[PDB]
Amino acid sequence: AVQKVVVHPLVLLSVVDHFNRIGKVGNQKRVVGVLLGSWQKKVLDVSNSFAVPFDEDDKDDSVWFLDHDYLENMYGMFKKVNARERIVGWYHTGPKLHKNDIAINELMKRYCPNSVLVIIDVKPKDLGLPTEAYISVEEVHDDGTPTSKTFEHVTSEIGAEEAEEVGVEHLLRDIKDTTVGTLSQRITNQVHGLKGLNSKLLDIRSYLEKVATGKLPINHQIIYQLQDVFNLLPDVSLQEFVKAFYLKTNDQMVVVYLASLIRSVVALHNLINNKIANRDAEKKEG
Amino acid sequence: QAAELFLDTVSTFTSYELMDYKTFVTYTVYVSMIALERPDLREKVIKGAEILEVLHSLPAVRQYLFSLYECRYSVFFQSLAVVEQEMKKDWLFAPHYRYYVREMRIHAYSQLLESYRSLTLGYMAEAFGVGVEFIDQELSRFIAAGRLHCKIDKVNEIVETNRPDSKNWQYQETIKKGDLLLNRVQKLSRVINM
Amino acid sequence: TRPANHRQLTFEEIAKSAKITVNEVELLVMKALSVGLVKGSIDEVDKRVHMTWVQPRVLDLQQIKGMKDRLEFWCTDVKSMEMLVEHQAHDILT
Amino acid sequence: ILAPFDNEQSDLVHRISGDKKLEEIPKYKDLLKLFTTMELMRWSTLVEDYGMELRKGSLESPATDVFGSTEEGEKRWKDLKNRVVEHNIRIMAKYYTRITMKRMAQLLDLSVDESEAFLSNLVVNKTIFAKVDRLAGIINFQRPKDPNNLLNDWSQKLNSLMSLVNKTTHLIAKEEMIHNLQ
Amino acid sequence: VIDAFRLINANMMVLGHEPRQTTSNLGHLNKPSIQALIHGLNRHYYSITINYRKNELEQKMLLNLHKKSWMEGLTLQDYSEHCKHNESVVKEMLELAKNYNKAVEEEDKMTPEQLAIKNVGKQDPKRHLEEHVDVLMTSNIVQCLAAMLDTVVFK
Repeated sequence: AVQKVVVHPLVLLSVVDHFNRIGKVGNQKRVVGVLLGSWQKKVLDVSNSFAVPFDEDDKDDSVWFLDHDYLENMYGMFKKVNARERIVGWYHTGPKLHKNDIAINELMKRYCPNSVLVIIDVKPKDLGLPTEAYISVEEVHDDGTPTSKTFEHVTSEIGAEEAEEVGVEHLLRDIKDTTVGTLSQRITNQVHGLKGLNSKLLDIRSYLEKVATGKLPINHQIIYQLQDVFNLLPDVSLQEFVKAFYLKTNDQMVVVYLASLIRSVVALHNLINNKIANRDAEKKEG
Repeated sequence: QAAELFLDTVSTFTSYELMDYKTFVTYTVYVSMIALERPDLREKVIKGAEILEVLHSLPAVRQYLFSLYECRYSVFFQSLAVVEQEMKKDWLFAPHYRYYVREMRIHAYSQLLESYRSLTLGYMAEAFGVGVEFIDQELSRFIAAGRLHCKIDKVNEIVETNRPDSKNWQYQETIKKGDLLLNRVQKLSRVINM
Repeated sequence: TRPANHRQLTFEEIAKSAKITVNEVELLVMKALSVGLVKGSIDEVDKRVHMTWVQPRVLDLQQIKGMKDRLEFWCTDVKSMEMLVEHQAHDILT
Repeated sequence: ILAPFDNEQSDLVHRISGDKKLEEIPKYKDLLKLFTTMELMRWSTLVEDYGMELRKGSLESPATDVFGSTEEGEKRWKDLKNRVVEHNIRIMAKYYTRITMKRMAQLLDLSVDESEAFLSNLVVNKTIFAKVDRLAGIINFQRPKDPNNLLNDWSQKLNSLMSLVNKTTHLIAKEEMIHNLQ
Repeated sequence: VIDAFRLINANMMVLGHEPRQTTSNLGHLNKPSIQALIHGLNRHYYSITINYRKNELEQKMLLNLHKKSWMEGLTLQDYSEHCKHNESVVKEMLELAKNYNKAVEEEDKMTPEQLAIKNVGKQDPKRHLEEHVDVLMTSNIVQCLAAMLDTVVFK
């Protein structure tokens, strides 16, 4: 269907503004709006947005109010100043997706059947990206319904255009990593990867405890995939693996050796040049 | 390097430094015995008629080369002894005339051991030269040097062979040349800067 | 039944556990492989087989506790390695 | 069936199979169903269940062509023999790893010398890889292992594991969302 | 390049006055460009200084630009192309090393004043060499560290 989505930063700043802007008006926990973008092949590119008035009461899961014609004619207004953009989705800023949300989608799907849901977390505490992307599918299973209706995951990333990137780079005066290179190649990576993996395993355990007891609506598919995951882990101890690993590292070291040798001899030549350029010039002051 | 630069057997005039074109031919065949292996030997120094016609007038060198090619090891050694005796008193070969010899002999061994795998050493006596103890000590001192990869057992008088990969040898020379260059550069480092 | 290691097994053990003569087990395992419920390989001259993957099954609240345990004392290793590396290279980008 | 195996045949059989009218002749239906699937009966049952049906019905004229002419009939029978023995070799090399000489010779219903003489021209044509030993009667497939491959597949398994463990969490989250949100 | 302007009435110069009575240094910290001053500028309109209103929250969430997935940090870079890249680079190191000592021998036989010109037409071995050492070391270090971390963190 659709394979990945790329989000421009301008929508991030717009959403961050909108959240506080509504914070003025009322005690609303959440806000909602329309995402505009374009397509290339299986890839979606999203670039501009505007907010739409929305209301909900926690009285119950079935009492909420979204206004039609505001969106209807606002999209007309935007069309009349840039023809390239089409309505292509909607966003909200809840920390996790809510129970209403699928019934929300069935409203606005009329405007674009491919419509996708993007979550933008407004308050980061963590090293994952703030975005998420979800697309609706029916799924078949043995019993309980012919099909359920389910959100499923599409991969998302932030991108930038030629000139908005200049704009953002003007603003980030206050911090940068000292040097790109091997220290960035590590500290910007491995430690972050390990932290992410640890947090994933923590969430797995947190669910598994509330399945050993608690509410425990056991779902067998989880157990199936977990069986796969545990089966997949390799035996490192095998002799024929060890001999290969040594036969590779014992090769990789030679290149580091040679390169360090060359580096040393070049630095030596540089020292020789400096010293002879000094002893033949210092004498001129008598 | 000599054998590569001595492949000018069609452009060497009756020069003033080697009175004999035949002496030039003898020198080039002598060095080509060591430098190059069997395909090139069999392809260049035996298929080039310009030197075959000259060698036709030099029976000793002809039989010396043919003995090594045809695996007649019995006649090889007398010719080798004659050659090394002659080159001991010759100029620009004396300073290392022994070295040369100690190559050819070991080379002969490497020309026979790789065809078979469990050859008895008794066969050498009637095929390479009489004397069991002589061959025994020769093989022992050649194994100890790190060349001619094989092994010998005395209780049953047998000789086995092995096939080391072409990696360990490609490693020792690397490590030792690295050591010497590092030593030299350290000496350079301290000799400068007081 | 077997552990995840050590799951090589021999013809005669199948022949006993299926009470079929040895000479059929080859065609039995061929059948099993052909419908994709088990994945592996066979060695006829050793008379042994090396199974490597098997279809999942349903399992109960007693089995999952082992999952919980192995997950906990797996995660401890990740935590240890993180706490090691972020110390040993402290200076290179503090 | 007579054509040697190739991609063109392997997908042409797929295209021509599953035709609605073809069910009116279940015999040849079973023929191509047999040759589409895995390891197949050696030689006896096929000829015993199909060697006589090639004269009845109202469509046996190509069957008579396979039978009538002496040279044509003999050649086509020989070619069918070769096709089935080749299919057996292909599938066993797909599944087996190392096997004795006599076992597969028996599974080919013909002598050991004929077996090796028949697979020799196969291996020299670079279509099936095997290194048979004529001293202990042990033959194998199993191409030698290269260092780059071992740990490369190890890294591939790591990639799959990471992808799966990443995909689990979203499903877990949508599981909690429909029960403990209110 | 952003700027802000406002008009001024010519009445004030008819009186001989000038606009923008001044009490502070902080207006004069910048100079207009010649191109801006050829056009009207001070004889018709005057500029105002600008600054950028910020808050920490939007900064805290904007710097996520070009952050990447954790999994990307643990990939092993296709062990089959790695060696090909390595012993491709080594070849040009060979062909450069054989060209270094000529430029070492010519170090002093000519006037140094023109030595700069000796560079301009023709690449020099010394500077062009060491970037290969940089590449080789940067790659081969991390390729080796990642394998160890993997061979400990999984089973």
